[PDB]
Amino acid sequence: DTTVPTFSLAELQQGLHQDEFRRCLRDKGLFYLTDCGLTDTELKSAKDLVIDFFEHGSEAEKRAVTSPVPTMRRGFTGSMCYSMGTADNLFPSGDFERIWTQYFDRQYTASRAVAREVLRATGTEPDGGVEAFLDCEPLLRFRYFMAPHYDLSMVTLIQQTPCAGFVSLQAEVGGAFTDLPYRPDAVLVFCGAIATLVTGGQVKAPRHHVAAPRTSSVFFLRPNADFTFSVPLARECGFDVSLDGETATFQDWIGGNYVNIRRT
Amino acid sequence: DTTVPTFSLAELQQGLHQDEFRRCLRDKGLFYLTDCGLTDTELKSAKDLVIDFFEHGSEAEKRAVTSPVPTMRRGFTGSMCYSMGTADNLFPSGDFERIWTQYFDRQYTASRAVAREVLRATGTEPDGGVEAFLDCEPLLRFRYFMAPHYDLSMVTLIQQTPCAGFVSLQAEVGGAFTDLPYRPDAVLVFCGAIATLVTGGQVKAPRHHVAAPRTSSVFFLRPNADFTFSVPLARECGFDVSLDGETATFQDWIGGNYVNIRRT
Amino acid sequence: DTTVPTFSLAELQQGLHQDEFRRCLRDKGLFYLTDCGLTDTELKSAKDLVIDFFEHGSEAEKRAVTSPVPTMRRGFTGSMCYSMGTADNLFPSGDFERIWTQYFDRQYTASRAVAREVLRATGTEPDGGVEAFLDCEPLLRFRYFMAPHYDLSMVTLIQQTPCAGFVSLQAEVGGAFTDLPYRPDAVLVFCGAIATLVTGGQVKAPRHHVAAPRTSSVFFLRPNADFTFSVPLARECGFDVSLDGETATFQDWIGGNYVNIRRT
Ligand SMILES: [Fe+3]
Ligand SMILES: [Fe+3]
Ligand SMILES: [Fe+3]
Repeated sequence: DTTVPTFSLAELQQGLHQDEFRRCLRDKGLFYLTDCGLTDTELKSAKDLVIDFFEHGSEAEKRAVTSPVPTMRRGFTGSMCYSMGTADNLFPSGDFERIWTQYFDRQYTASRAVAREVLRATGTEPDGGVEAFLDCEPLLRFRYFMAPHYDLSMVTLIQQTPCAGFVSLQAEVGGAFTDLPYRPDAVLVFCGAIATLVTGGQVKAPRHHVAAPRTSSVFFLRPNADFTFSVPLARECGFDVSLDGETATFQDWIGGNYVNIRRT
Repeated sequence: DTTVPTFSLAELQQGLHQDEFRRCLRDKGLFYLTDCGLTDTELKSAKDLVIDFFEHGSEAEKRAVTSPVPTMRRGFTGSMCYSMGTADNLFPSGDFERIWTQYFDRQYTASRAVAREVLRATGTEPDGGVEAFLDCEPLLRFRYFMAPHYDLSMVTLIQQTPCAGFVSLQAEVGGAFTDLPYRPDAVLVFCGAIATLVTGGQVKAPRHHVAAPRTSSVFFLRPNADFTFSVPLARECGFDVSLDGETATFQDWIGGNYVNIRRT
Repeated sequence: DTTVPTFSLAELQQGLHQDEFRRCLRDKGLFYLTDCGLTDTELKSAKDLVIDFFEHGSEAEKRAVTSPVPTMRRGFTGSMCYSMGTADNLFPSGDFERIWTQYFDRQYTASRAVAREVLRATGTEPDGGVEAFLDCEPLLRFRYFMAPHYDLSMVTLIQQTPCAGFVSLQAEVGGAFTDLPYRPDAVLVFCGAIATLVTGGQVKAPRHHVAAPRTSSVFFLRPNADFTFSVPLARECGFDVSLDGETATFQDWIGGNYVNIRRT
């Protein structure tokens, strides 16, 4: 069955559907998530004020919220992007800041909450504990409009708005690329390679791609640099590590700059 | 003379053709290798049972031998790939496992044997000794069917089967790309950048590419993470290292994940 | 005003135009530089003897000045390249060596001199001091004839010769790509990400690209591996570092091999 499933976060938190969820994580590594605090209403408000900015902000206003290095980490990047994390943000105005701080907080809360359920369903206690693992280094990227890749996050949450009905996002499921359209009521979750790693290979990190024939909100839940894991265990589930020794950190593995995606 | 030469491994091991071999290594960095234990017969048997799998394995059978992260390190990857190393392998069946373990062992033995001859012909004693250097981290990748690159291996061994007579693989030789067709009786060896490094610049790592108008078996002989070398010597033969200090490891140089190829 | 400005190095060294220069560095991160010791006359002499080599050097002569790994770090690379740094160079002849050593020295002197002025205008004292910072690991690449990128240098100096009048190089300025043609009398300076980093975000690293419808001399002023910086400060100006701890080195950040450019 190559259906992309949907889970209620609330139901998962109540201990329901645990075998289904575990099988989804192992066999597919993607699902829609409902009842997680992330509404089309709220997306709508953040989306409107950032589109207003992209459409109608002077370039002086844009330059004030442009980083001096064009990394798409914070602020505006000209298809146009707006990026945020938990600090060091660049905001065009008081109203924008209120709306986007709130939006970011809800995405971060939902992402930590579903990651907690991924860890619980797989029996996983990260080295250093669950809450230090989840208090991490997220990145939110909003785009206004691929070669297939997998994400290097723990999980990635994706909200979309639809086209005037072309479906750009596709993921591999049961060995075929499958449409992943917008859902009013739901966020799309992709498991990333860090889920695979931390859980000892119990979670798939699916390949996906964004096709050209919209907007996308992508939240990457990314571990801290000092996230530590077992090297021989990494080797058991397909990681081609060049790491001496029995344990390593995320920094050891990926290097000194975050890397969000990888191709085969 | 831009011919790609052929050497008998047995003859090399008997101390013959040493000046020719050394000049080949320095000026070309590629050659066919005969008398190394690698036969079209044996390729044929491994090739048949993996093609049978690619052709006729259910997707359930394929999923069982698919890694949760799509790294093409172990198991099946869908042009289709099957990958192996010395441990943590994923095998579709008892018969497959017997055949491919044997095939892998012969490739690993041939690769270590020609690397030993590369080191001997160049007077090279790796830090830590020859046998610890060669007891390493190989990767075998079988493909069923480029931008030019060089390999980052010590050596790479390549077996091919021919097309129904187009020649896909080409390498730079004397400043032109030259066809490298299948040879019944021989394996194709490319020297990689680690040969250049370990030998102090006595071995070329040739650029090559796979052209679109078949199958390929590619064995990468890759050093351990703790392989140690001299930084100033690396600088003398063209390595643009950013390494503080007088010595470094392969992990220091390449990072926490193996990197098998590099472009200019 | 999206003009690419021009500064006299001599005037900058006399303390003139400091507010203009600072605003250029912050808002644009590129400028032409006159009065820096870099003449079309001198370019002409180095260019003629390397073109003579590219045109009329036998392949045996080319192989003698070809590195065994094709990294484009030193010597000849076949559009054709010739590369140099402060040592370990490969020169085709006595006359070539005299001319190119001199040319390299003038480029290195000009690059250090404008970097010194970037640091002074921004109030910047690198950890370890200015002169240890500038006594670094430059790379000169001459090409005989893109996806947009930024440079990871401190500064990059670019001399060009014109086409028979197409303008290949373009950079983002005030949110549009702008032609950067040859100037007889001037060198083009791009600030790189290390300028952004060392100065605490006071310098832009502009995106740029080389368009297909000539020659280019590109000098990268690149820090030493042990160049040390503040991690939280790196985070403040857009660097998406995965670095544990309060300070880090360039090697920590970029890895064991120099990386000269980066895309978004
Ligand atoms: Fe993705
Ligand atoms: Fe290759
Ligand atoms: Fe550049």
